Amino acid sequence: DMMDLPRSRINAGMLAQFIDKPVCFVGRLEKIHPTGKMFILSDGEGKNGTIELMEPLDEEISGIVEVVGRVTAKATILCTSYVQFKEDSHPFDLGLYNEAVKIIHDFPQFYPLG
Amino acid sequence: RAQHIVPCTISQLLSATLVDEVFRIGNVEISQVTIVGIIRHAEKAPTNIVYKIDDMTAAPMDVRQWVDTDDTSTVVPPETYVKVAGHLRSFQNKKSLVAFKIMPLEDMNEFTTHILEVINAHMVLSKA
Repeated sequence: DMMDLPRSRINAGMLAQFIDKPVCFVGRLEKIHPTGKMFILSDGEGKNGTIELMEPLDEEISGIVEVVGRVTAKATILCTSYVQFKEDSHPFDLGLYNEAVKIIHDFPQFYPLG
Repeated sequence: RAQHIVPCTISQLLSATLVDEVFRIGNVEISQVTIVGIIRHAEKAPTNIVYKIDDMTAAPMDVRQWVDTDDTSTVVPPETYVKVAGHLRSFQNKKSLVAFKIMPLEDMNEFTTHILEVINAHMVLSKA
């Protein structure tokens, strides 16, 4: 039920500029709160974004995680949904994923922001 | 006059206009497109399968696929990232894709790659 909205793909450094907006944030799982209700991700320039949940995680999470949610007034993300990337063949190059993000925000006219 | 495949975001597909059965972005026409997104839902229809595929750029788009159940040459589960090659369609003002391949991504670096391919492909048309 923000599954029917456009969700900008962002890194940590653009959290402030996207307050209240629906977002999709990709990063590497750094740490999980003992409650399972928040955890930390790092993006491709080693910056952190804090992710929050209304209910505790169902399962172990690790490696690359793609989180969908709304950026909170405090530059946090309220998680609506996430997917763990698999890396069975080749490890995900997060650094280049971050280059790809920068490009989206420099050329919104070619990656129509919805 | 044949045959070009433009990589696209779902929103780019939505922005395309339709005049006399011809879809256009700028002065350039398609037709054939690839997108990359996640399977949110999968219905078994009488004659084919309807996927809802979400790349984050809009609401999910409908994509029809055909399968032979006595073959593996079987529905892709939900939560899967998928590449899609198909033709753009519209019935009663509703955009959707008609798919010729739906290949699950084993290497998510193809997803990153696709974004860049989208961007460069549309930088190119833009200049035309």
